[PDB]
Amino acid sequence: AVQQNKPTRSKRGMRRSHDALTAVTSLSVDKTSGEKHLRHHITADGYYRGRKVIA
Amino acid sequence: ARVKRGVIARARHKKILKQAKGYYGARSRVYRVAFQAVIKAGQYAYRDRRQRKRQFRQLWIARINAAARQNGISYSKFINGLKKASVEIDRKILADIAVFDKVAFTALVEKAKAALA
Amino acid sequence: MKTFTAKPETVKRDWYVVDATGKTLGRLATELARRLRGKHKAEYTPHVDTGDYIIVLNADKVAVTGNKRTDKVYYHHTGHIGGIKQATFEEMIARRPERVIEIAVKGMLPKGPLGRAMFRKLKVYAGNEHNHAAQQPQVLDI
Amino acid sequence: METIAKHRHARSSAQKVRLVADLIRGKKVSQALDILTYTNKKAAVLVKKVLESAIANAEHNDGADIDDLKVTKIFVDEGPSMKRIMPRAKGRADRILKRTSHITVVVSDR
Amino acid sequence: MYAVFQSGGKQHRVSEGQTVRLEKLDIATGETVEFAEVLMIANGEEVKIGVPFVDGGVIKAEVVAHGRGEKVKIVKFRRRKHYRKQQGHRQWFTDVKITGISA
Amino acid sequence: VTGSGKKPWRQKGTGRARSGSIKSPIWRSGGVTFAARPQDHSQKVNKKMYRGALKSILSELVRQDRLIVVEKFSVEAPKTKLLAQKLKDMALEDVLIITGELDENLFLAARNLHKVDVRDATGIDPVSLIAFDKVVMTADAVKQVEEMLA
RNA sequence: UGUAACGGGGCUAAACCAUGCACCGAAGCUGCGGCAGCGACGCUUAUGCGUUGUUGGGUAGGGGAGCGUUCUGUAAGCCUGCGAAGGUGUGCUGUGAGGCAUGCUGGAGGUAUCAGAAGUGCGAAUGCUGACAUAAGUAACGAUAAAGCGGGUGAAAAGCCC
RNA sequence: CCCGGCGAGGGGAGUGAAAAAGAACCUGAAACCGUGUACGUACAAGCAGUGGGAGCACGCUUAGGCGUGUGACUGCGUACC
Repeated sequence: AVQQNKPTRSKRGMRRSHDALTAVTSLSVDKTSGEKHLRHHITADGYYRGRKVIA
Repeated sequence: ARVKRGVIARARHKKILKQAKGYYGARSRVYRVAFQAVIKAGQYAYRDRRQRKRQFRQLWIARINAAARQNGISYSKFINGLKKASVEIDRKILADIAVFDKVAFTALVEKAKAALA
Repeated sequence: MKTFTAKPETVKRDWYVVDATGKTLGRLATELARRLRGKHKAEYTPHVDTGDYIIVLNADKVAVTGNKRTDKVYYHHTGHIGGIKQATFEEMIARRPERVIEIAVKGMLPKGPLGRAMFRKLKVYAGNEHNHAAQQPQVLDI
Repeated sequence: METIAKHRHARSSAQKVRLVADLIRGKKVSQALDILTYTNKKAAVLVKKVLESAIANAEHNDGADIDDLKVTKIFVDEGPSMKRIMPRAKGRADRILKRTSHITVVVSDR
Repeated sequence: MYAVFQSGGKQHRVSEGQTVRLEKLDIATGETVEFAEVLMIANGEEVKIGVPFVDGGVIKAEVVAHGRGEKVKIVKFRRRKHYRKQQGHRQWFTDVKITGISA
Repeated sequence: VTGSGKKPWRQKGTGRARSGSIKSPIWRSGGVTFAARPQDHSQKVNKKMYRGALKSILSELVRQDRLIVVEKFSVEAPKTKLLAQKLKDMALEDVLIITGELDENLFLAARNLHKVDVRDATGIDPVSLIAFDKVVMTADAVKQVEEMLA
């Protein structure tokens, strides 16, 4: 259950080496408006692939 | 007369933590581990002044043996022939000559072989 | 003054080819390890690899005196349940001839990264031919 | 000018904030802004407010030039921690730390 | 043109014009010492080694410096026996400037 | 030290060190192991040791030219300016005036002067004889310190 | 548990017996340099200087000699806003505890020398008090009665209001 | 005045000898946590040092090399109480 002695700050950083959050590669541009959005998502202004979907 | 021991203790700890500079982890940061580290470093430095004097002699002896075996003779017969030829050249100088100027070493092996054989 | 030390960039290494036919195992292996470490050169340095490259041809024809051809057992352990494998000198010579020479030399070398590098200097073949003709291997007889 | 902007006593631990601060170091500031926009963290909205405050200070206090800005030095320091008491089982008490942080962004044309 | 000679209990190899740090001599700082016990003189390939201190050749050197070495910190420690000991050392030397190797 | 003599926890059963009271000098706010009392620092001097010390100080004082002997030393009014000008004319900076009899007049005119002190012959102490740079004394004070000591 | 009863490689000598000559080999001994103790032998005994000899592993313990901290006198002196204490570096220096100098910070104190007095020196006591780590962004988020959608509010709504 | 939620927090301006004196306020140490720069490190086993020591990087220079930092490889070395 408990440790026999405490780990180092080195073994702590090596453990946290795999915790880096991936960035989004690039946001895509809509054809009509030009606003950035995620792929396969609608924009904030409700456009998807050049079509006004939500009011 | 109440004596407060902050300044003297901080100086005595900074003295030790200056000597543990370059050690891994808490040995260069934490006072207790740095004190044990500095004390064992002093013990090792004493022991290794002695072992330095040993290790350089065995290095010179290996080089003299190699450069003598390139001249036919072993180390043992070379040192025996140089003792019977009455020279005072020690092993530091013989090793330096054996690497740097091989002509003098051939002359020395010639003298030692003339005395030995 | 300070004593001379070798430097790993300026050390100039030679190539040798040794025909191991009809020779004793451990005598040849001792000469090989001595040449591999570099103890025959005057500019010997205990932490710098000073030795030379050796191509040992004909590891099939190595000899062992006494009844060691049938009774020198090589033990190695696979790191498992209880499997201790063993092979005598005959089936080791037949199955994998170069392993005899490499085991005999690797037992005689220092252990550590420098010893592994000076073992990488050694190149053992079982045939009479080698593909190292572009480095001019001189005959080192022993 | 290097044009710092801070948020002192940010209500999140410095490890979680440092996660998204790793993402926007050295980037051009528009890439930094939309990467911070499309990340699913609350440390993202914290350092996004600090980054836009830095761009606004660079606009208003000194010369010009929105588009040349690069997020040179972003770092998260650990702020004070507030001590609370968590009641555990069988009468023994605990102590939880509400961690804070100082977020600092330094954005410049160089 | 190099000579081998014994100065302060130990040997030294020496060229003309190099500065050499040896043991402390009782010689002032603006004078010259002449080591007459020269073990080996080698110029070109004509190496003259001797049944000891060969003949004739004298090594004249002019003293330049009288410093002390780096402070060595000697530490004695016996673990769990309540004993440690601290000592310092600096070793005197003498720097000589070689100005000639005779025949 | 204020506090109760109750054990803060048990003797056995906890992970804590054994403790008996909050008033022990290991603990904070509860204290001193060997606490001081008001103590008398007066040490006994022999009478003959004191007299020999005063004779040694007077002998070295007359040996070292720091001892002036004056026929009669008189100041009329209790003004300190008068004694300041008097010691100015006698080229005196740091004075111990041992007059033969402490008149209230000359004593009142030296109370504000810093490096000047006026004593009687009975008020001679060792440390003031060593302290002031020039002891000056009237001749009757010389007679009184001679007959008192020797 | 894995060869596993030369430390190993390996050895038919690299084994054993005898004889010998070399050499390696310790902090032993010698060489060189330095420091200290004890005892003799002189110079005129600043109780030193020198010459000689010898000693110098150390626990419990005994003996001797010191460093440093706070306060008192010297000291209404001396240093100090052209910068004190404290902090933080660097360089010198001493056998050691230490000391001196100086860069940056700091912004008002410090203290020679020789004496004196100790709340005088900490790494340990499952020491005490505060701060901060580790486990670790891990377990958990407190009844398995259950939520879903629309509208509003708002900088923002799974949880608020309808 | 500006960003921000007619926020918190910050950046200027201003006061002041000083705002790294801004009320979480003289000084501001250590543990602890970070950012940058130099060197090392992804075939190498263990009190993490010490003796030897290449290479690299900054400084210089009497132009030979020294100093500072790091330190591959290598001998020895199983903390303290």
